[PDB]
Amino acid sequence: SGFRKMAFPSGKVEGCMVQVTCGTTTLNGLWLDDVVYCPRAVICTSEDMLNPNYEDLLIRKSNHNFLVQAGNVQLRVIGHSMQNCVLKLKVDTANPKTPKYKFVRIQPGQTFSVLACYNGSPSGVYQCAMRPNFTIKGSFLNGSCGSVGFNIDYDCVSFCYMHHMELPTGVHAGTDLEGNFYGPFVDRQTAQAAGTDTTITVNVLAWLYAAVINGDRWFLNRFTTTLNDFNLVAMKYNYEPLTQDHVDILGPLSAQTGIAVLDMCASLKELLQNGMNGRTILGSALLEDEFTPFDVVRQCSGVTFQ
Amino acid sequence: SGFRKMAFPSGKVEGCMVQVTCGTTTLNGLWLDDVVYCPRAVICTSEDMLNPNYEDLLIRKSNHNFLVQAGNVQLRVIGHSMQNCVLKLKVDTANPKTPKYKFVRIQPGQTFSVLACYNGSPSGVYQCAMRPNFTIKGSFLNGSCGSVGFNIDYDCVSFCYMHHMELPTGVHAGTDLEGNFYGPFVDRQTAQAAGTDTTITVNVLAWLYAAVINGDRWFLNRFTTTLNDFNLVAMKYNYEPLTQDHVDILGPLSAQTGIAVLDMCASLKELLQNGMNGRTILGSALLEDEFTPFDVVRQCSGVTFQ
Amino acid sequence: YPKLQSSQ
Amino acid sequence: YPKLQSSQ
Repeated sequence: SGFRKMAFPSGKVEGCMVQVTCGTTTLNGLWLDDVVYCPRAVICTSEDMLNPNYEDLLIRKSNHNFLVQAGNVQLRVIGHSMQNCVLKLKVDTANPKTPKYKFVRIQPGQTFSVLACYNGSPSGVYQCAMRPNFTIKGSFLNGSCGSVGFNIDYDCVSFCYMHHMELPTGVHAGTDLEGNFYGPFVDRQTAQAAGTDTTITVNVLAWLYAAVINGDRWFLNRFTTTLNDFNLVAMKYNYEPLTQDHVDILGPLSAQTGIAVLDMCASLKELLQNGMNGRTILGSALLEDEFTPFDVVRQCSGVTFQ
Repeated sequence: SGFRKMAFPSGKVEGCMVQVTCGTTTLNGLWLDDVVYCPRAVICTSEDMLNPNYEDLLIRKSNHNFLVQAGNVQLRVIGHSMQNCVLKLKVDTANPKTPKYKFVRIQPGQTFSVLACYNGSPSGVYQCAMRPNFTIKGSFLNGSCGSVGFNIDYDCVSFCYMHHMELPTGVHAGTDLEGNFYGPFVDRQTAQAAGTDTTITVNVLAWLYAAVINGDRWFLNRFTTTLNDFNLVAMKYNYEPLTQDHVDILGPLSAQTGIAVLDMCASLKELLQNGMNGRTILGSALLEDEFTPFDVVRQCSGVTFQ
Repeated sequence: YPKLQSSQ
Repeated sequence: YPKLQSSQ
């Protein structure tokens, strides 16, 4: 029993973290086979941060302008190229710790683990969701640029996020590992702001199912709702529309608990309309939305505590 | 910016996890140098679980009754002994992945990372506190016995918890790595219950300081309190007494933010007496108590966002 | 009753 | 303004 905001074991990623310096600017890179991936902002200088032309900045660089440190050892850069907002530094040594890996671009609402790093050295691991407005609510300081987010499926690491920047609201924006930003953001310090965010409805429902699996049913009720009528309440409370696809995805959790998806929707509607009245669910006084249906199934038992 | 329930990177511990089987019972062990540490409950049989005599059960075993699997490879047990509630299985191979490590017995209120494991294979990592009643609110299923909790200081892993059992309230009980239980619990399935728990006051205060470092001051007030008067409110709300030692430990966070410790106590008193009135602090609608003052300093910036 | 969380 | 979180 119990239900925690659980991250994936980070060891396979720890072995891939390096330090990249260009000039007086240092950040983290990701060393897989003989390629180091890092944010192209490493070639920025502290005064050309408003509107750098990276193609222009990069053509003025040579392989030896990039200093890559893998803990003890310096790695020799033997080639470099830019792909969207990331640099690919070819090095002369294949990382002997390279895991089985993929690059994946995730959808908003999906979760991942973040290995926060400074100067190529991991500091901590935590679980994130990609928000519907394509920010993440991370924990990041200067030097964390290049830290990566990932999922592990069996022993394959699916990298899905590389960290670039902090927006003025204190939330975070970054790219896939091909350098394409999530959201409308760009890697320059001009005025940019996150769009209005919403709550991830399918995740809130998954977490209510987690609560039931863990022996807690106080929020349930005898009612049901139609999908349309639920979504009319969802919109009022700044929740994402729930789709038939979401209903389908919540299928396994519905079957394990015996609570129809639309019945759980009726519970959520009541929670949205009444609040919790000083009660908690799985240790939270708020409706939690950073657990996917897959996360719940992964962490919870196949028995439901009847 | 941001503030997350952050775990330590788990790689150094992942390399130490093995599987131990005796008879039809399997659980996890911890392989450091040529010794595997695991709960002595591995020598239990499913019917002698109420009141096993472990000294009696163990003297009836030989080295070859213990099957230790380190992923692919089986490890040969060449000696065994019992120390309190753990077994030490000497194996003929020193773990080549052994980190720098210590065994530490922690105080209630201290936090640690848990690497949850099944059949010697890590599944997830999360951050825990030792509760004042010497339970932890973990996330554990059958097979997780032997999973360990730890802190990392520089590159030294301080192991502080080995998981043994789930109490009827769904919270968890275990030992230090010398096999001594935290709390009054014993490794047998007779009636046992956690004592009444309390909230870790010094941690709640540290987390309020985290909130201020992260630019949020809404809960502050112009008042102060005496230590005695604060503790009289603390007792009423089932909070731990705050000591002068706690005040001292909160010194660095007080100095970084410019908020006297007893001034933050006045803020907490007001929050306890009034509630939050539909507001949140660092994304929580409850007062969070699983961050130590050290945790806050580690995760937060040295700048406070004035 | 408390459960020792080994597996069978 | 947004901050690219490299270090100097």
